[PDB]
Amino acid sequence: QVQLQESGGGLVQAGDSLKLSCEASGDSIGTYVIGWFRQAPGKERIYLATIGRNLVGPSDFYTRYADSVKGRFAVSRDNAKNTVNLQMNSLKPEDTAVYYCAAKTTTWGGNDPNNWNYWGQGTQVTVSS
Repeated sequence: QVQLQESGGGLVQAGDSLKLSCEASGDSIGTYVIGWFRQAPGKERIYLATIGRNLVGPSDFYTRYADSVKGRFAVSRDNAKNTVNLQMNSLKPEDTAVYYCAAKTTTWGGNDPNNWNYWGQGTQVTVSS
């Protein structure tokens, strides 16, 4: 149903911000719940954030964040550009990882990388100091 491709990764310095994009092709990203995950070189793939497809207010879609990033990361939705973004602020070396976005069609499962329908290729983010 959807193809996802992340982009925006690169080498950044600690303390900087980076904005990642998860662009869909083949379908509209507007009817899929989108989630962000990242995986450090030898660690397990961990959940970062999810953004619903339903408006909660005029300009805000439902949104959830994992404890390790709540307050520093912000996920946003642009259906018009078939893109969901992940704004990452005050980066630390511990944020170095390959970042992935995934898509599912239900609200359930919650925060496990186990039950997502479609996955991106991953984009590398390296935070040095």
